[PDB]
Amino acid sequence: NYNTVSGVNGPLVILEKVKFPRYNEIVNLTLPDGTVRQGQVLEIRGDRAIVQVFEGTSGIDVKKTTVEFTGESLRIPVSEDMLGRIFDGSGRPIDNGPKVFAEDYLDINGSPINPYARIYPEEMISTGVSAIDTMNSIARGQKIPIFSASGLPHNEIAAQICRQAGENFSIVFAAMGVNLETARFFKQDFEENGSLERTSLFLNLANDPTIERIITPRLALTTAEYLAYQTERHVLTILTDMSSYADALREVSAAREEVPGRRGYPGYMYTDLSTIYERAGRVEGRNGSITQIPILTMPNDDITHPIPDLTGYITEGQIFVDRQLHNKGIYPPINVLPSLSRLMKSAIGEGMTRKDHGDVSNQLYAKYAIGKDAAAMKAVVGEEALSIEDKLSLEFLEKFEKTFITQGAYEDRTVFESLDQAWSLLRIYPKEMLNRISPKILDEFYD
Amino acid sequence: NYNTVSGVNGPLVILEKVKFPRYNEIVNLTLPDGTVRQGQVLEIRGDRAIVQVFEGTSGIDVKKTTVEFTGESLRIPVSEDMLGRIFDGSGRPIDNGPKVFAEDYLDINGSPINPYARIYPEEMISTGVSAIDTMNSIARGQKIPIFSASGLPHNEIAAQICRQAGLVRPTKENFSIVFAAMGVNLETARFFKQDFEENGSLERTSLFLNLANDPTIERIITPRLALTTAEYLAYQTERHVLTILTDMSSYADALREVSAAREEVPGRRGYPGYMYTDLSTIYERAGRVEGRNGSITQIPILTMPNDDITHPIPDLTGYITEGQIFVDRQLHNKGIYPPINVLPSLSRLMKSAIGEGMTRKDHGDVSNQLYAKYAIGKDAAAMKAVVGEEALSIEDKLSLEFLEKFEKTFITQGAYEDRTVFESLDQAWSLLRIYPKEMLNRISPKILDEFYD
Amino acid sequence: HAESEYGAIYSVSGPVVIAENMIGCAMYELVKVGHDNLVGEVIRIDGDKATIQVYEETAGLTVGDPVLRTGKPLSVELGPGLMETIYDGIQRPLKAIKEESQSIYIPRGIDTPALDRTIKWQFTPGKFQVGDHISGGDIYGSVFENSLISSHKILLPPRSRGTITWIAPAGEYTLDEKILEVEFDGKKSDFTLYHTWPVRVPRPVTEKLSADYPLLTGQRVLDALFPCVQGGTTCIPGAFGCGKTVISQSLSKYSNSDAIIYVGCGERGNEMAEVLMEFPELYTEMSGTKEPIMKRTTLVANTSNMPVAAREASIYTGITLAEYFRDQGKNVSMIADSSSRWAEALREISGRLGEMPADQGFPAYLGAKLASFYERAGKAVALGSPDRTGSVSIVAAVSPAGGDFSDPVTTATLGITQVFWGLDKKLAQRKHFPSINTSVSYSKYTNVLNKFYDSNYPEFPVLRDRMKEILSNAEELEQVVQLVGKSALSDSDKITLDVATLIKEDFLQQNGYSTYDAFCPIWKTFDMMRAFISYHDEAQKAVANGANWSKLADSTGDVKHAVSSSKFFEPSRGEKEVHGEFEKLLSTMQERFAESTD
Amino acid sequence: AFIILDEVIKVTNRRVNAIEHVIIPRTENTIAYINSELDELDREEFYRLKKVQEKKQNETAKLDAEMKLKRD
Repeated sequence: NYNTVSGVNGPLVILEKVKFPRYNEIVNLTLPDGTVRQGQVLEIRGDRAIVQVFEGTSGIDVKKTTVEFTGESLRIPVSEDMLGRIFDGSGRPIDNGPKVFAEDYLDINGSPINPYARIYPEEMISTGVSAIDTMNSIARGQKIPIFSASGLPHNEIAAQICRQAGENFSIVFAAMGVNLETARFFKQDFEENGSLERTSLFLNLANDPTIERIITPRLALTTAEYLAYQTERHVLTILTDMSSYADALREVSAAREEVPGRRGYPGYMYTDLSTIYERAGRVEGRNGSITQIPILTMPNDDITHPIPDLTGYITEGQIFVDRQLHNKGIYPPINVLPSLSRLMKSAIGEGMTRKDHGDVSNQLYAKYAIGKDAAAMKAVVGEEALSIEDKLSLEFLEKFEKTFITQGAYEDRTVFESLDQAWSLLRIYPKEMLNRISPKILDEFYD
Repeated sequence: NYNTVSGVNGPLVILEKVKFPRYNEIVNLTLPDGTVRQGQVLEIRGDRAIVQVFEGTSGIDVKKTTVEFTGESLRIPVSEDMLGRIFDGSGRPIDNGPKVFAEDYLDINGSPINPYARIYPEEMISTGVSAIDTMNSIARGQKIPIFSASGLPHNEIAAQICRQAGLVRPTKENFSIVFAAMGVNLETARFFKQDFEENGSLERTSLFLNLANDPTIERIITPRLALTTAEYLAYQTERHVLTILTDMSSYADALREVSAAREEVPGRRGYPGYMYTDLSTIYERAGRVEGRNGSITQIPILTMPNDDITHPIPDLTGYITEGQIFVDRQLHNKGIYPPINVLPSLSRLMKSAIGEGMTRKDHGDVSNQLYAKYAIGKDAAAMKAVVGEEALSIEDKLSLEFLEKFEKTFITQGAYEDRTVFESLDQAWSLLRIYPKEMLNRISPKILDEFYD
Repeated sequence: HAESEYGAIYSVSGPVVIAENMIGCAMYELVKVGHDNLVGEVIRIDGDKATIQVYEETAGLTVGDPVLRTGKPLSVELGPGLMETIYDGIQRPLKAIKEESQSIYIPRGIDTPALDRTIKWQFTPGKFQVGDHISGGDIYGSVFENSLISSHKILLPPRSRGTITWIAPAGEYTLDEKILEVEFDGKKSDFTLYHTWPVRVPRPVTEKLSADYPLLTGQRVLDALFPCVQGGTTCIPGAFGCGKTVISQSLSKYSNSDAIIYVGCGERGNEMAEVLMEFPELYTEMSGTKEPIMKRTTLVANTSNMPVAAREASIYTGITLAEYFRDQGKNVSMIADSSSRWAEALREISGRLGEMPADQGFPAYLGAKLASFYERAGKAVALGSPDRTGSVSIVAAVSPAGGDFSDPVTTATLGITQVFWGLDKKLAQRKHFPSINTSVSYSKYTNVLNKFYDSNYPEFPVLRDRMKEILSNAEELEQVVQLVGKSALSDSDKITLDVATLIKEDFLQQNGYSTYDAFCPIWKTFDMMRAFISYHDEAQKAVANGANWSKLADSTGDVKHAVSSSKFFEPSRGEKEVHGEFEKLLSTMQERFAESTD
Repeated sequence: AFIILDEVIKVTNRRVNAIEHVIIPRTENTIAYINSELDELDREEFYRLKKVQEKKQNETAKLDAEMKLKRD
C-alpha cells in the first residue's frame, strides 16, 4: 500500500516507491473527500507503479488519498442468492436490499474453456417472432451479434425477445454506461413480463461512472459462468450498450498513449473482443448452457466502423436492424441480407424443426435478393417492374416485407405458424420459380 | 537584453538564460548580419524560452545573435494620424512618409466586447446594390462576409462596394473605411490602390498592406493592426468605421503553415484546432457600443478553394461570422453584372432594418416572396432542363422567366453605378409584377394591392 | 484566507498553464493563479508539476507568478436573485462588472460576487415550524424574485440533516444574511437563504420519474414529427447560420415551461445583445400580469471572443443551474448555443495537453460528457418535505461542418438522445420558413407523446403517420416524376403530390416574423391537420367516384384558398369559425359532387 | 408502329435526360464526397500515426538522455 503518489494523468494514477505491486489487481482507495472507491492496477514498472480508477480520479488530493492494494487480482463474490435482486456498477445492491451471503468468491475475468471439454450446441430455442426463429435460428448456447443505430429501438426489440421467449431460462444482463431511459424501459418491460424475479443484473448508468461498468460486464460474465458451471441451467448473457464499452476501452488505451487503431481502439484488442465473446459456450458434462448475446450501436449507422466489424468477424453471424424498415412504421426491422445465423445449420431439418426449414430459408434469401435487385431495377427503370421475374420478385419482396418481416413485438408465434404463413406467402411465386428448393421441398406443402 | 541563443530549427527560435517571459511578448532580434527582425514569444519554461521569428531563421548565427526582449505584450503605435497615410503589414511606412507620431500605444490583440456593453444591431445602410439591400439587408455596424472564387471579380465587386458605400449610405458626413490586405497579390494591390484612389477616400481612409512577397507572420499580424485601428476609430475617434479585410484565404493557409511548422496536432482539413476562436478573435469584435459614438462594420472578403462553397474555409467562415454574401462562379461566367448567389447569400440581421419607421413595410415580405420565386424558378429550371419545355407546369415557365428576368435586370446594375434602396424596391415590385396574382404566397394582401399598378 | 497554499508557474503556452511545487492541489479543483489572481481549474498532475487548465486569458502573465490552490471543486451559488441576471464565465454579473471596471472591454484577473450582497428581498418561512427535523432539500423559506414567479425556495445546504434550532423571523433580508440555524450531531451550523452547490455535481433529487407530460413546442414540426416532452432530450443540430440561433431563440421564447436557463457557448455577441434588447420589450400575457421574458429566465455568457474553457465552464454552470431549477419543483429548460464550440475547445485542450486525438481532434472522453449531459436532465421528484415534481429539459445545438452527420458532433449527439430535431439548409437558403427533414428528424418519445396528446383527445400518431406516409409516397412520386415525368403518374399519386405541396406551403412553413404564424397553438395545428385529413379523405373518395384529380381541383379552388388561409386566423377566440369552415369545406365537396351529376 | 416508335424514342430521350445532368452529376458528387471523407479519415489516421511515431522518437530521445546521464 502507498499513500504517496507521483503523478496523475486523467483517470489514470501513477505512484512512485511502491513495493509488492500486482498488475491487474483489485485496489481500494480512500480519497480526500472521505469517499472510498475501487480501482484496478494497469501496470507496474521497477520501483514505480501505475493503477487506474474505475469510478474516476476527480476530487482527490494526492496527499490525503490512501491506496490499499490487496496484492492479488480482482475477485468477485458469486452467489446463488442474487436471483431477483439488483446490484450497481461496483456490485453494491441498488435494490435497496442488504448484502447477500456469498456462496463463493472468484475472478470476474472468467475462465478459459478447455479445448476437449467444449460442446457444440444443436439446441433449438424458439424466438417467438416469425422473422427471427425462422430467418436466423435462435439457439441456446450459440452466439449471435447485435448491431444497431442511434435512435433505433434495439432495447425494445431485445426486451420483446426476452419476454416472448420464456426448465425455464435464466437471464443475466450486463450494463456498460447504459442510459437512464434505457434502464427505465428495460425495468418496465422486465416488470411487465413478470420474469424479473428470475433475472439479475449489475447496473452502471450514464449518470453513474461508465468506466467502472467495464468490470460490471465482467462481473455479469462471471455470474453467467458460475450459473453454467454450478446451477446447471439454460443461461443467456447480454452486454448492453457495448459501444460505450468500446469507447471507454479506447479511452483507457488512449490514456496509455499506446499504439491506437481505428476509432481509437487498442492494439491488443484482438484478444479483448474475444473476452466479450468468451461469455458463451457449454462444457462436457454440464446440463446447463451459457450463451452471450451482446448488443452494441454501430457509429453513424455504419457497420464499417471497427466495432461492428470486429463484432461480426469474431462471433458467428449477426442480427441487423435496418433504419429504413424502422422508419417505415412496420414492426421489427431485420434485414435478411445482412442478418445471418451459423447456428441455423444443425437446428434445421427433421428432428429439430422441420424438413422444409432450410429450404424455405434459402428460398427466402433468394426471394429477398431477387426482390432487392428488382427494387433497384424498379428505381432505375420505370414502374413496369422489369419484365416478369422482377415483377414477381418485387411483389413477393414487398409482400414478405409487410407480412413475414413484421411479426410484432407483443406477439409470440411458433416456428410452425411462421412456416405456414410463409407457405401462404410463397404461393404468389411459381413452384419452378424457386431455384433453392429441391424435388422433395417442392412436393412438401401442396396443401 | 539577452545575447545568448541556443537552438534554431526551421522558422523558429529558442533562447536561454532568461526568466519571466511574457506570452505573445514583443521581442527584437538582432542577427549576426546586422539584420533587425521583429518577433513574438511562443512559450516560456523555467530558464528556457521559445519564440517565433517573423522574418524567418534564415541566415542567422546561433551564438553570434543578440536579442533585446521588451517583455511587454504585443504592442502597436496607434494614432489619429493614420488617416490618409498608408502603412505596411509590418507597420513600417510604405507611403515613403516621415515618422508617424503615436497618440497611444495599445495591444493589437484586441479586446472582446462585454455582452451587457454590446448594443443590438440597428438602422440600415445603402450599399448601392439591390442584393445588398433587398435579398439580404446590411445593418450599420454589423458583420457580413463576402465569399468568392479564385479568378472571379472579388476585388472588383468589393471595390464597387467600397466605392459606392459612403455615397449611397447617406440616402438611408462621408463614410470612412479601412483597407486591409494580408499576403495579397501585386496585381490586386494595384487594383485596390487605383480603386481607393478613384474613390478619393484614400485621404479619409487608411491602408494596411501586406504583400505576398512579405512573410506570413506579417499577413497574420495585419488583421490585428486593422482590428486595433478600426477599434480606435469606432471608439476613440467616435466616427463611422467601415472595416474592409481581404485575402482571408492567404491568412488561413499561412495559419495552417504556422500550425504545421510547430508540428502541432491539426484539426479538420489541416487547419488549426483553435480556428473557430482564432477567427472569432477579429470576428466577434464587430458591433455597436451603447453610449459610445461610432461603430465597427465588418465587411470581410474570402476566397473558397477550387470554387468550392462546401470547403472548410467557407464552412468555418459561416461558423465564425454570422451570415455571408456569396459570389458564385455559376453567374460570373454568365456575363451579367456581379454574380451574387441568392441561395447561399444571407444576412445577419435582415429583420432589424425592415418594417415601418426604418425604411418601409414593403421590404421584407417582398424579399421573402422574391426569394421564393427565384428558388422556385431554379427548381423549375432543373425540371425544365430534365423532362422538357412542354413537360413543365405553368408556374414552372412563369418562375423561369421571372428568375431569368431577375438575373438579367435586378441582379445586373453596375459596379460604379450605385442603385438606391428605393430603386431596388421599385425594380423589385416591377419584377414581381411580372408574376401572376396567385404567384406570390409569401406576400400580404395589402402589399399585393399596393404594388400592382 | 491567508492559508497560502501555493505552487509556482512553470510552463505557460497559450491557455494551458503547468504549475509545479504544488502537491496540495487536487484534480478539478479551483485555484487562483497568476499575478492577477485569475480563477482556474487544475487538470492533471505529473510528478511535482501539476498541469492546470486556465478558464481565462493567459496573455500578459509571466513566469514566477504564484498560483494558490483552494483544494475544493468548482462551485456556484444557488438560490433567489440569480434570475434575470447575466453571469460571465467566472459567474460574475456582466452589468456590475462593466459598471465597476467602467469599461466596455473585458479585464483580466477580475473578481466579483455572483449575486448582490446589498440586494434585499422579502423572505417568508413557508409553513415550516421551528424545532421540526429538517434535511437537505427542504424549503427553509420563500422569496419573490420576479413579478410572475413568486416564492423562490431557499434550500437547506447539502450534507446537512438534523433539527431546526434558531430559525430567524420572516422579513426583508439579503443573500449574505443567515436566515436560520440548525442543530445536529455536527453541533451548530448557520443556514442562509442562499446555498452554495458544486458545479461538478448537479443538484440532486429524490427519485427519477417517467415523463408523461408533453411540453408545448409551439411549432408544428417540433410537436408532431420529432416530439419533445418536458424533461426529454431533443437535439437541434444545424448548419452555420442555418437559423440554429434563431430556432434556439424561438424555442426559449414560445416555451411553455416555467423558467429557462440559456448558456451561450462560443456564440456571437450580437445575438446575446439582441437578446438583451428584445428580452424586456416582450412581456407575458398569461397569469402573473405584467411580466417580461427577461425576468422569467437566466442568461450565462461564454463568448466566442472569450476564453475557450469559458464555454465548458458556463455549460457546466448552466447545467448546475438547470439542475437547481429542476430541484426547485418547476419545469425548466437549458438552451445551449453551439455545443460544438465546447467540443472543439475540448479538442484544443486534449491536443495542447499532449493526449492522443481520435476523430475530429477531440479526446475519447467526449461521449462521457455528452451522455452525462443528456441523462442529467429529466423529470423527477425533488428532495425535501415539499415533495414537488420537478422537470428539466435539455436543448443543445450542434454545429457540424457543412451539416454532415459524419461529424463527431452529430454522431455523439444522436447516440445519447431520445429525440432529435434536424435542421436543413435547403429551404433555409431559399429564405423559406423553418426547415426540417421529414426523412431525417425522428423522436423515440413520440409514443408517450401520443399517449399524452390523447389526454386532449387529439390524434397525434394518426395524423403524423398519415402525413408522414403521404410525405414518403409523395417523395417517391417525386423520384418517379423526376425520373420519367408528370404524365407517367395516376390521379391518386398526383393527389398525393398536390397534398404534399399543400402540406408544405400551408402547414410546415410558418412565418416567425408574422403576427399570426409566429406561434401556433395545439388546437390550431390539430384542427388544421384534421381539416387537411378531411379534405384529403374527401378528395380521395371523390377520385374513387370516377372523377379526375384535375377536374376535382377545378371547383375546389375555394376550399384550397380556405385551407391556405388557415395560417392567419386569430386569437384563442374563433376556433369554432375554423372547424365550421372545415364543415363548410366538406359541404362544398358535397356541392361539387352534386355539380358533377351533372 | 411509327407512333409507338416516336413514343418509345421519347422514352429513350428521357433516359438520356436522366443519364446526362442527373445520374452522372449524382455519381460525381457521391464519388467526390466519398473521396473527401475517405482522404480526410486517412489524414486523421495518418495524424494519429505521426503522433505515435513522434511519441516513440521522444521516448527514444529520453532513453538517449538517460544513457548520456548514465555516462556522466
